[PDB]
Amino acid sequence: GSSGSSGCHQCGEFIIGRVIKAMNNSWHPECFRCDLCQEVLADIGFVKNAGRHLCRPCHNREKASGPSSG
Ligand SMILES: [Zn+2]
Ligand SMILES: [Zn+2]
Repeated sequence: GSSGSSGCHQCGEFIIGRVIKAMNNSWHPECFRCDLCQEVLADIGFVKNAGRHLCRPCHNREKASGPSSG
């Protein structure tokens, strides 16, 4: 049949206690980290970009539109 209801995608292990819902999936409070700084995006939150989980800080630095804008 099936094993577990909500398991982490990062590592895979089953989450017990705190389940971080993101990218339409369950993850751990330590697994779900940024893709540029690997910062826990459980409480601080995350930002979906280019199919990657980033933190306001980074995401902002990346998305940051060039300084030269006509
Ligand atoms: Zn995990
Ligand atoms: Zn980051």
